[PDB]
Amino acid sequence: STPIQQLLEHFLRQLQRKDPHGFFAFPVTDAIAPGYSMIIKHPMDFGTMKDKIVANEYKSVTEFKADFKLMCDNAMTYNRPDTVYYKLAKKILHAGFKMMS
Ligand SMILES: CNc1cnn(C)c(=O)c1Cl
Repeated sequence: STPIQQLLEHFLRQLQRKDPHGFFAFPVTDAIAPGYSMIIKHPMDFGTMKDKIVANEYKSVTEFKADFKLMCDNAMTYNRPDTVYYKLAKKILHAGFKMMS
């Protein structure tokens, strides 16, 4: 692993700790979220992020942070503000960026 891959793995582990239920661990399926794929143009999740770190797809911390923000923004677009997914996405978006400094 390169220094960036080691850093991003550290950030990913710390971000996933903030989602103990694993709501963001895997891609959102159309079975759980009817018509999700039709509403959300660029889906993102922690699992996909791990696959991109392993494949060395992230060339900067800026790119990784963009994917994390995407994941949270998607949940805040699809879900209504009163839901657990929306509330967690908003919470981890701010906490995650703070953590990453
Ligand atoms: C499993 N997590 C889920 C399920 N449904 N929806 C709509 C979501 O946004 C998330 Cl993060």
